[PDB]
Amino acid sequence: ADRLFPPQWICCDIRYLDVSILGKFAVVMADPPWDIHMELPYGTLTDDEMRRLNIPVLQDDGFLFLWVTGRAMELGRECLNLWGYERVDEIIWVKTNQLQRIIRTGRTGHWLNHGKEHCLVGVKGNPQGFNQGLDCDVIVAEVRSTSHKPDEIYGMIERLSPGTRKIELFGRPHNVQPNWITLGNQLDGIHLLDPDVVARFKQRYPDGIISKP
Amino acid sequence: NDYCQHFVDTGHRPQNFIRDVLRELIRLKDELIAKSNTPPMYLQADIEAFDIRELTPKFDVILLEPPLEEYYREEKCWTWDDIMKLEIDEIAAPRSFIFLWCGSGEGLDLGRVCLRKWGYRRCEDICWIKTNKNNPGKTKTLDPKAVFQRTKEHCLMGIKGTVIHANVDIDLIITEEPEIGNIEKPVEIFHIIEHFCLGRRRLHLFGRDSTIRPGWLTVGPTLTNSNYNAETYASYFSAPNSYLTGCTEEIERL
Ligand SMILES: C[C@@H](n1cc(-c2cncc(N3CCCC3)n2)nn1)n1ccc(N2CCC[C@@H](NCC3CC3)C2)cc1=O
Ligand SMILES: [Ca+2]
Ligand SMILES: [Ca+2]
Ligand SMILES: [Ca+2]
Repeated sequence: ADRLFPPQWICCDIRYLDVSILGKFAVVMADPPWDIHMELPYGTLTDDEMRRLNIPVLQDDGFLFLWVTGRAMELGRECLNLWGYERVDEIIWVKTNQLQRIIRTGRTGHWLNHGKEHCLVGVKGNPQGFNQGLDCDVIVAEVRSTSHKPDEIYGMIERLSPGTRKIELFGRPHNVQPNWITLGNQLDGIHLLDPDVVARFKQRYPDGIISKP
Repeated sequence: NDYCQHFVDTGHRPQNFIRDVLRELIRLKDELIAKSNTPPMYLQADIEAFDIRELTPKFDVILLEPPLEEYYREEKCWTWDDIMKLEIDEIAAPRSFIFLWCGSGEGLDLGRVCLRKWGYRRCEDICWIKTNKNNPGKTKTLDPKAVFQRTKEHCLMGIKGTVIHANVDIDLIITEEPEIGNIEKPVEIFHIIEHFCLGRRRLHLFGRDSTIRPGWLTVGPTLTNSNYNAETYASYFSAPNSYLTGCTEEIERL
């Protein structure tokens, strides 16, 4: 519970990285660029690319936090079950300004203005020694330019599972944190300190290049 | 800064700190809804025994509020097995909407299965966020699978068929947590549904004396009285009134 191992990351295409080298994690979080069936300014993963992510190698016992929007409320549930998780909670983030007023955005496809972002919580295996029920399932927090999601999620996760190793998929550089390894394609090279992980990484990627396998 | 830490520290839920909880439109529109509304109609019916097909004509909007066990935690409760077996597709218009109260547990998954079983696609997820301003110093017994204290309920919106009448509402209702054993849902859900101007044939399944409302047919086991007549009800939607959205002028006669 004391442990505060410094931030580590890997710039990669998460479709191609061999995540078996990273070992096992108490908590996985992912914020995927879901294919939400529209022209977008960023690259998305196809439904099949999301299904094929090797999430099952990342944990034996623990929790998955999976951000979902639009049709991914249903696809994320499919992925979660396919990867061997049961959904046991759903966090909502109410997006506010500096004055705790809701920021309300409208898609042309939609009946309602949207005030929130959803995060599915999955469980795999027999997690022991987590602190369930410290936090509640509603986050009220300000939109930031450097992150897609509020930093409050990292505090909720730490209180739930203090000192355990954690992994983030589709993280930005602002998201790197103690006890976390961050994966994403906007990160700046590779930064690894865990001797177990540094060994396995050298041994898998001796010429430090992560190509289409 | 951090309302999550603050909740851990004090027991005040982050939603307690949301503020503000232009629109001379809404006067003119809540007015047209009020003028187009059918007289309230209601029927006592044990929905497990009762043949749902007796409810005609086919509905533009269905609000479905089955009494989940999780609402009562402080016999007549419905499981997701029971709910999924309801013949909702038999009474829904080919173009129509459903609003299903799913709770905060397994309903968030099983309610989506139900929507697709009945032929709808889930198009909105409306969250009822409950504040604890009046009593921050109470501690709910956690559901065994729960990771977090649950402080909201979800009402899923479904659509079947194809996609003076705009869109101002948000997918959030914020109210104080009701007293123990008060199972009522916020009346704000009716406001959201009526504001969509989806048609005038509106069914509330598992409604109660307390939820009866102009413009709605209420059907439920606890109703003390009934006024429902299928022929009278059908006559509200007879020509020239068949295609009204419920947000326009009543059509003039002599
Ligand atoms: C940071 C970035 N991102 C993308 C990737 C990444 C990694 N590996 C592959 C990859 N591909 C994208 C094209 C195919 C391969 N993309 N790694 N990091 N990213 C993350 C999330 C994201 N989105 C879309 C915007 C809203 C976000 N969710 C907001 C919710 C959490 C509150 C998800 C867009 C995005 O570009
Ligand atoms: Ca525990
Ligand atoms: Ca029953
Ligand atoms: Ca659906």
